[PDB]
Amino acid sequence: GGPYIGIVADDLTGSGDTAVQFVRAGWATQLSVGGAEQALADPAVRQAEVLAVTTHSRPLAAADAAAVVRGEVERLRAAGVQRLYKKVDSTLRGAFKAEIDAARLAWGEDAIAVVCPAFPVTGRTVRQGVLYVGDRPVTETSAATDPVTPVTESHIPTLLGCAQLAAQAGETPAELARRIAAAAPVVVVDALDDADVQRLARAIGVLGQRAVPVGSGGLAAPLARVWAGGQAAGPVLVVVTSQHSAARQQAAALQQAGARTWAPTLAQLADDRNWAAWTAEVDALMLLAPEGRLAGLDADSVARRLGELAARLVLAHGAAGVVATGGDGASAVLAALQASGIALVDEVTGGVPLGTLTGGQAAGLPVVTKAGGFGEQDVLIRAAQAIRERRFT
Ligand SMILES: [Cl-]
Repeated sequence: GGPYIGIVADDLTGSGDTAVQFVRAGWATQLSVGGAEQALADPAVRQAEVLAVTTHSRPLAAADAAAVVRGEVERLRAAGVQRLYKKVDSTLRGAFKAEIDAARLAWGEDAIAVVCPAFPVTGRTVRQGVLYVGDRPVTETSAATDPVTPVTESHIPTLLGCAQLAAQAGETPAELARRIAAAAPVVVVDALDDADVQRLARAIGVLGQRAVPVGSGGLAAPLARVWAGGQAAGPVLVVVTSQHSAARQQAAALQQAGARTWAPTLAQLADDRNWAAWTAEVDALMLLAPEGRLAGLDADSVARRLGELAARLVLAHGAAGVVATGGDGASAVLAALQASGIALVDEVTGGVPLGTLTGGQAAGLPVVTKAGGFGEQDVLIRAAQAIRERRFT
């Protein structure tokens, strides 16, 4: 409750663009067309999870720019904000170093400014610490002669007087996080693509409150998602009843990715002792249907049964959400939880909707449903991640 994330942007366009990315990840987000004071006095900030402000400081001189930035960062911290994102130009225009030092110092003594202004979908990347626009350093482009605030140094570590890192080939977020901490208090991190940006955002998540990302629009949605994921509780439960090959391939992929999987035979599925032993034994869990029907029962007995067990697990142990494919499975899971329907929120991808259960014993639980034959191989992985990386209120 109350403001959790503060976004400080140096111009109006950037503030609005970054803020909508948080809205799109489920965060209740408030935007000031000026500074934060106005916003924080209002009792409507009790409501808001994310507060975005503009310092209108991009064309200002260093000491004036620094001044406005330190004052807003103080107000946000005073107000209970626990994550800070500083939104800058992808192409470095502004009192870049001045604002970064002022922000980091105001945030905390142990604060780390993690600087990566990449925005890959618009062609900005960070390469051995250099801000590239397409295939050239930014100082070889029009911005070296921006009428208002030219750019005169492309190598961000030189600009800031700091260290520089790049994720290694197969590096994990946790491994990357260790190296950023070692490079405190200010470090530039490379990124060529969204995958690189997401890895960095995850590392930043691992580092928690002390980690102050400094980025452009490229870092916005990844941070919205990672910080939302930190609020997910319990495993995502995935129930796969389809015998469509697409679903079996999708299940195989989710298992490959580390989901703990119950894959019983027809005989085991009808044996409550087998269920009991698996549940005792056990960020995703998967129940995988065998082909056919349970001995002595219904043509729909396998899905009905998986639905009932999934519901038992959600109520007894808890879950961050449920993903069900295909339609047979989704119907069985909702029926077992006595859900009337799904209040829609958004989607994983078109045809794979995300909502919350309405009615019944698990009202509010995030749910994703999908037809058995639908989607690419990674779609259940993506579905589970979608649940985790959305803020629900
Ligand atoms: Cl199905």
